[PDB]
Amino acid sequence: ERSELTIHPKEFTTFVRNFNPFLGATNLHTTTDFIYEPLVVFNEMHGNTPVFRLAENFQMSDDLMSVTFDIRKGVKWSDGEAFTADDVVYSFNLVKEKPELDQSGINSWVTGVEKVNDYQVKFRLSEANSNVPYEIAKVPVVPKHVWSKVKDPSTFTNENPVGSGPFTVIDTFTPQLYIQCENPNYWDAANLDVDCLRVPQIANNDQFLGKVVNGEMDWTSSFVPDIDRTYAAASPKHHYWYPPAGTQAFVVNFKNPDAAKNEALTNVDFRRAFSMALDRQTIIDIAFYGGGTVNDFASGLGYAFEAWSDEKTHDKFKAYNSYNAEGAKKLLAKAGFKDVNKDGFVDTPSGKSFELLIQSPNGWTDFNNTVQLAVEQLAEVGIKARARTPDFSVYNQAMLEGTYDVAYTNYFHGADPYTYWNSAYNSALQSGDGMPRFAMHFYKNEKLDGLLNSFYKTADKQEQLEIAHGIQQIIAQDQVTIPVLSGAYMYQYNTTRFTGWWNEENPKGRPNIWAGIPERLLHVLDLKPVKLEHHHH
Ligand SMILES: CC(=O)N[C@@H]1[C@@H](O)[C@H](O[C@@H]2O[C@H](CO)[C@@H](O[C@@H]3O[C@H](CO)[C@@H](O)[C@H](O)[C@H]3NC(C)=O)[C@H](O)[C@H]2NC(C)=O)[C@@H](CO)O[C@@H]1O
Ligand SMILES: [Ca+2]
Ligand SMILES: [Ca+2]
Ligand SMILES: [Cl-]
Ligand SMILES: [Cl-]
Ligand SMILES: [Cl-]
Ligand SMILES: [Mg+2]
Ligand SMILES: [Mg+2]
Ligand SMILES: [Mg+2]
Repeated sequence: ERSELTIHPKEFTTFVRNFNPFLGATNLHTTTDFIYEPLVVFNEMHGNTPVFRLAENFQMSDDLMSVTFDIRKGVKWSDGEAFTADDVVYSFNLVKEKPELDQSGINSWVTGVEKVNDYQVKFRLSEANSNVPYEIAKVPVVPKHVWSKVKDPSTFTNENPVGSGPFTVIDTFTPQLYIQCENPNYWDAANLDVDCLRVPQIANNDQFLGKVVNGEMDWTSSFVPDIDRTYAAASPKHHYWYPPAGTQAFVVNFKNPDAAKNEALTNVDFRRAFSMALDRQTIIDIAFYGGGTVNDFASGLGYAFEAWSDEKTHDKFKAYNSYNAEGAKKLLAKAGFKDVNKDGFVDTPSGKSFELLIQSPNGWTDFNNTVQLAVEQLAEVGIKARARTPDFSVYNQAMLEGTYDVAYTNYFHGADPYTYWNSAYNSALQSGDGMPRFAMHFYKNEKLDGLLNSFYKTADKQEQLEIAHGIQQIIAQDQVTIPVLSGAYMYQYNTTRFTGWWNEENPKGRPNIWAGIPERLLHVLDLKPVKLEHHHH
């Protein structure tokens, strides 16, 4: 009687009812896009082509110091009230007044928002930035007529959401399953053929594997080991498409509170020897079953941005980011990391023993295995390390608070190098209660920040390329992180119950179901239920 699409955007041990789009640490990951539709979805796989949703147009000013957005008329909230400029203006003012709700750093860019009329908003910028409509689209727009009356938006759980997107009705909710049904007032209802999102609680990759192999899922983006043998071979309806994704690296804490570990981690010779100890292709072969590409760029750029790469820089530092056990041992010796207590593990120049604790998230088994391989490879050059696999929130918090030693992490990936470099190295993103982990190495370089903040400042493509080369040089020469590989956008789909999926023959955009992939809105608008085959009673 209704089509239910079973999706898996995020692992949870238990579902807590939270649909606050600003509360990324604690909300459910079907809130953004599916409850709160964006102004615009930029199709990152297709050159950031803008797909207009609740806005029908935007227009930048002469000098890139402002931009105006035109709001689509006739759009209703799920309670029947009108979607207008009022809501956009309020949402941005809310994030400005309460910066712990800024999860992107939008406050650094937008100094003010002004209602031009009921269907146009103007944004004033702190600085010139041709990329700011992209930034603006990241901010959730919530209904002012509801949220302005809310006690405290920063602690509002929003259990009965009023939304603009396709699925706003909470049909069923249990700690282990919830079902999110069609917005009865959805502006783009004629384009939508899925009735409900069905979201089961899955805690880790182990629990996932059993369910996906058994055909219990429709749309997922989890790591699956030996995928051809385990999942694809199980049914002719089991499909996948793994387009290339972003950089993954070992990130070291430059502000480690332990004296010995700080001494090691802040030493560029040590970071380079660490990096040379790793066998990146073996990590890809074993931990990812071949699903990745070696990243031997000291700057972490990766091979998917060859038009952008300064090949002289890449070549200069590539040796430090290539498997070379003997080279690593020789460098540790030259630097003065000498074993002075006969245990085969190097000690710091001041003579102190230490063991690096390397963390990755609990249940992210491909990363867990990567870390364990690295532990073994590090031991072969005399670097003592051991693995920890803390709960994601604990993992995350340790990075935010700077209490970790080394962490393995992936990064956002975009149509140009700025998505990675800015999110991973801009020191402004090292502070703020809404900030993610990505820049939390606490390396700070003012010249680097300056180049990043200038990337979209001139409409001059050659200058922008020179800025990129400058960024690449700084990060490479300082071996700020230890890049390992370029990963994949894991994505599995089931044709048993639905058709219309994006895939290698229909590569319309990033196909993943994770929150933070706004294209998943466009994707679900393409899916159509299948007439089930008849069976007993
Ligand atoms: C609050 C919010 O919207 N946060 C978004 C954040 O969750 C997104 O980060 C992605 O989250 C998914 C889910 O945890 C990550 O997918 C996992 O990758 C592991 C490593 O390969 C696999 O072992 C897991 O199987 C897989 N889990 C699932 C359920 O698919 C994904 O790696 C992660 N990406 C990054 C980068 O952190 C981001 C990006 O979409 O957006 C929001 O920040
Ligand atoms: Ca209103
Ligand atoms: Ca020793
Ligand atoms: Cl509801
Ligand atoms: Cl496919
Ligand atoms: Cl490089
Ligand atoms: Mg269950
Ligand atoms: Mg419809
Ligand atoms: Mg459609």
